Amino acid sequence: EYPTVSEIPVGEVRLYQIADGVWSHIATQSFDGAVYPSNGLIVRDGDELLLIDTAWGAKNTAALLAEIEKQIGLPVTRAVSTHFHDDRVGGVDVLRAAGVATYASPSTRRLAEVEGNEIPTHSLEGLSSSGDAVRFGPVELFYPGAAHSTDNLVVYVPSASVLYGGCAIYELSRTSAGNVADADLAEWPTSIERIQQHYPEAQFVIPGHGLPGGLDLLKHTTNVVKAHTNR
Ligand SMILES: CCn1c(S)nnc1-c1nn(C)c(C)c1Cl
Ligand SMILES: [Zn+2]
Ligand SMILES: [Zn+2]
Ligand SMILES: [Zn+2]
Repeated sequence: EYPTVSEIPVGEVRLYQIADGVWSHIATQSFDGAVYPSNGLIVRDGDELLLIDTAWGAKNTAALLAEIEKQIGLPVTRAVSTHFHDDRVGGVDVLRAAGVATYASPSTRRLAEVEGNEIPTHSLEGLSSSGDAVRFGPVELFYPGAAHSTDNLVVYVPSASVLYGGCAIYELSRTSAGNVADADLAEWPTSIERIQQHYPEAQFVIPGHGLPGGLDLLKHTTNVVKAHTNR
């Protein structure tokens, strides 16, 4: 029942309820003539919503807000971007204009600025060292170390046992490495093991792109990254 590129028309977003008060959002974008799906997270925060990641661009992100407004009807007050690339921060301006408080680590904000990307407004302290965790309302934010990017965060929802791995975790269908331009291939397995050690109770694991699974996605990702490293 998870949405695929198949049932997502250009510029639209689908929502998927994972657990009580936790959804993913799914959008699509084209590059080099192929079409890629992309996930973020929505976490209910009392009578407000916490958003994890944009929907990969201004158009998609305005569609995301409109779909949330339609289907959940609680205000998005805060968003966290889990790394600096455009599939995670593209649309920050749209969120900012809609009165959403946008957040990221100083690591991410720095890299976004270097990249000439949109820059989340607010800074998340206490995540600069590998293994650092901070609470952010109904989630914990964890910096497991460099992996897909040097700044990548993961997000755990303790009430629902949902681990959102973002782009540091691969879906099972991906059996070769994706975009690694800014990756730390050397540290990526170590970083995944920190995630394993910190959230061994996770029941649902959501990759940045494609299908949810369980903690098997961590070892899966390790296998893929190691195979790439040894090319
Ligand atoms: C969506 C995959 N991706 C991730 S993960 N980080 N960066 C990307 C990315 N690759 N390309 C071609 C674009 C436009 C983006 Cl964003
Ligand atoms: Zn990326
Ligand atoms: Zn603010
Ligand atoms: Zn991504």
